[PDB]
Amino acid sequence: MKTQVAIIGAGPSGLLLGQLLHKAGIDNVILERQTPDYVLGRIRAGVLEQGMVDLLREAGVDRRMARDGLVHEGVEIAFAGQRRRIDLKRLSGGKTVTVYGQTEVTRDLMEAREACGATTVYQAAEVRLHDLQGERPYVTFERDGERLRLDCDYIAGCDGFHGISRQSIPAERLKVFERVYPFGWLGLLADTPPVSHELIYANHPRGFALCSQRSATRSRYYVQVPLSEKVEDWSDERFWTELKARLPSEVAEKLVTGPSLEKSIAPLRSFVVEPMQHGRLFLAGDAAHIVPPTGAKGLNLAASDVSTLYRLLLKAYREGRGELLERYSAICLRRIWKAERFSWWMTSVLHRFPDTDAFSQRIQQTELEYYLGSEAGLATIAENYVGLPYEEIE
Amino acid sequence: MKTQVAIIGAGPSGLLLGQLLHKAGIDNVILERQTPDYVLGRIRAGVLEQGMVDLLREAGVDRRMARDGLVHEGVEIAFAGQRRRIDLKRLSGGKTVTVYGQTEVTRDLMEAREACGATTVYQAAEVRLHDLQGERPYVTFERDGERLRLDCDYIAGCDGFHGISRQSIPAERLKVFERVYPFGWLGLLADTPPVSHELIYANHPRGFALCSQRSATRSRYYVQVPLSEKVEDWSDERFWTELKARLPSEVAEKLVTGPSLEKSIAPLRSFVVEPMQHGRLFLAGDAAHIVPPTGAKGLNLAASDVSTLYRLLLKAYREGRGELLERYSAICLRRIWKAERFSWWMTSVLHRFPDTDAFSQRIQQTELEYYLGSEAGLATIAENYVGLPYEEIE
Ligand SMILES: Cc1cc2nc3c(=O)[nH]c(=O)nc-3n(C[C@H](O)[C@H](O)[C@H](O)COP(=O)(O)OP(=O)(O)OC[C@H]3O[C@@H](n4cnc5c(N)ncnc54)[C@H](O)[C@@H]3O)c2cc1C
Ligand SMILES: Cc1cc2nc3c(=O)[nH]c(=O)nc-3n(C[C@H](O)[C@H](O)[C@H](O)COP(=O)(O)OP(=O)(O)OC[C@H]3O[C@@H](n4cnc5c(N)ncnc54)[C@H](O)[C@@H]3O)c2cc1C
Repeated sequence: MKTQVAIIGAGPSGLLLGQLLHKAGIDNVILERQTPDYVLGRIRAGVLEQGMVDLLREAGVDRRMARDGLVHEGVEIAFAGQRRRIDLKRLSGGKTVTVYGQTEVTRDLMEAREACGATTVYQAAEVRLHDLQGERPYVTFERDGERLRLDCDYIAGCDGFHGISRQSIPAERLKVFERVYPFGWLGLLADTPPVSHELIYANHPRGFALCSQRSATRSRYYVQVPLSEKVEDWSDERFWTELKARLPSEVAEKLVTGPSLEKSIAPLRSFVVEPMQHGRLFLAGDAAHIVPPTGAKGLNLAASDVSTLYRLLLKAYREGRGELLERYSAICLRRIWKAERFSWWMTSVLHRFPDTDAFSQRIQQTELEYYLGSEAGLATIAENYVGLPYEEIE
Repeated sequence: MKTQVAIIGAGPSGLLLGQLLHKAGIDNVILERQTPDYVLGRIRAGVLEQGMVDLLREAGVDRRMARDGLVHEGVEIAFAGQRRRIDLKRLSGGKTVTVYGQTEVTRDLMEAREACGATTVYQAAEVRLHDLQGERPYVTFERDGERLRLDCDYIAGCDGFHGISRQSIPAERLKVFERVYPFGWLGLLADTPPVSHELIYANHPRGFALCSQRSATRSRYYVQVPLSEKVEDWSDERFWTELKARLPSEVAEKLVTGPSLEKSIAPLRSFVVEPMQHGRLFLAGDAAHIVPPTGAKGLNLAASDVSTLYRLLLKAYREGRGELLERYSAICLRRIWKAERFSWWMTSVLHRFPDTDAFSQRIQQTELEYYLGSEAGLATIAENYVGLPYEEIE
């Protein structure tokens, strides 16, 4: 087989890139290790930045989102028995965020891809990348036992943190920056109405808690738990009891509980690689960087990498300006580092760290008191939360 | 002897409090361990907040300052070979800071006190505090061998970090928060013209550097040095060479060097005690808290403690409202913690820490890039730098 752009991975990144590309007349093939069902089983993200919402519209896949997505103009932060609302819309100069689950976005993209008839090979086993610096790179994979070869001009690694693409770049050409946090997030999805019309991030002495949502009748809650925890040790009831213990009394009082549709523990980590490309290979999304969940930046940074890669590829194909692709990493990294700083900051002010001295606890509290009580402080959170602007290019 | 308010310490705090008090008709006696000459030999502070400038005017000791003080509308931060100016005046809504040395302020207050004829006992040896919870506390000291007793209604501990007042409060009644930094500031005072009309804080790979001033012909420079350093190991020439290596080329190029008038190493530390009072004893200034030099908050927080203590004492004496004094600590601590957070933040983004991993260095750089490039970010620095408002009281 032959194509123009080979895409490794059919998660949000790969699908969004493939859709934008297909629409502009640039053929592309997506190779995915798993089955459609497996991919669709991942809950993950719930909050989308306006930039992501616009990219979905550009890809022509925004019908269901415009109908079912919930637009939020603010978020709350609870600490020391007090709730403080950050008016995102007012403080950011009018931007908002949209709550629409990653499962839904992924479903929307998959349906859109099927209808247009673009190529997607699921269960593509043992993908290998070859001749990354040649003028003609290629991908080999196994489909039901037979090893097939796919020739292409460029390869976009949209295979997530454990993908093959980042591993295919000579380790010496890469610089890695990583921080592992001593805790994880225990999440629970339930078919119960959310306790509030807006999200509530809570810093409590017992640990972090977050009240989120997926729709008017589906909620997503999270509690900070140490890394030693096994999800089998958390019955639905133990979780609700713990959640309630971490929320302000008036919030825990009106919480509608129910059986879990899904429960899982996500460990927190920060990770960035520089550069994000090697030869004809370009990394995007979780393949190039991981941000802790706090602040909802992961899927949102993937979207900007994608927006940037798509536009550079368009220039290369439509305008014969292939030299612009050398700028990919420089452009992406500027936004990646600022979002990493934001997620890192949010995580550090909202969670309870293990070996914390009295001075640090007081500074943590004061950070909250300052940023939440100052108009300039509220504005730094707000502009960061809605998402910093995308870089123009050229 | 008998007085109304006994003040331990004749540094800025004690003198300013005594002056405000004397002027309002509240007798007070100041006891100081050292000689006037010794106190006057301490260089220290150079930057004053507007609140401090106003307090000096209220105390009627602002003639020389209004004449010789330099008003600054901005400060610069240099990092990664780029200088960025923070327009304090524009970004804070019109406030500025005033550069007038602590030595001068102290000299102005001492002269003002002498002229009014208020009591000041220098070389008051081995001061001890007694009956702090009684209705009649007293202070004993030694003057040329004889142990004398001073009776008073209240005692204000303005004796700095190593003073006797904080040590006189039963250790169990106090909560201490402290952070010691793994570096100090090597400062050099010279009769040379400053390299710039505004201060320049510089983050450089070799360590922190700061270009300050005292007048049109007197400069004050600082460089970060490890705690193992002895000032005798730093010749004037070694210092200038090191300073120049840390500044942007265009700044080091026009630097006028010269012999040191004073050289010394100040170790960095954060320290706060809660509460700041015990019975008839009230702590103010360095006796109650220490902030690292970064941000110029030390002498400025002492001024607000003083402003607060003076006004509460006025209420107690003039209005017979002695119960209001129980609010001293609560009022002071609100401002102290926010200033501590600011000094801590400045210190952490401008200095080079010893065991720093790649992720942290990049976050440090990104913190600078974000706050210095965002209007909301610049505003958080600016409003903090000029000094947060004083709490009203009652
Ligand atoms: C608890 C949680 C909450 C989050 N909340 C938010 C939020 O609200 N907002 C937000 O912005 N972000 C959030 N994120 C982050 C977001 O979910 C991720 O950044 C997003 O999944 C990245 O998409 P991706 O396509 O880059 O990678 P992935 O979603 O991981 O998909 C990569 C795909 O590549 C496939 N693949 C892997 N290896 C191979 C291979 N060898 N060959 C072929 N295919 C392969 C995988 O099977 C997978 O389907 C959250 C994440 C978590 C865990
Ligand atoms: C390098 C440096 C730079 C700084 N830069 C700035 C700046 O630009 N702006 C700013 O806001 N702050 C700055 N500070 C902080 C500022 O100098 C201090 O906060 C200030 O000195 C506090 O004054 P004070 O009167 O509370 O205490 P001190 O100045 O320490 O005076 C306390 C007095 O009490 C006396 N005393 C001590 N023990 C006894 C006793 N047992 N009996 C009687 N008397 C006693 C002492 O001799 C001393 O005279 C800086 C400090 C340093 C070290």
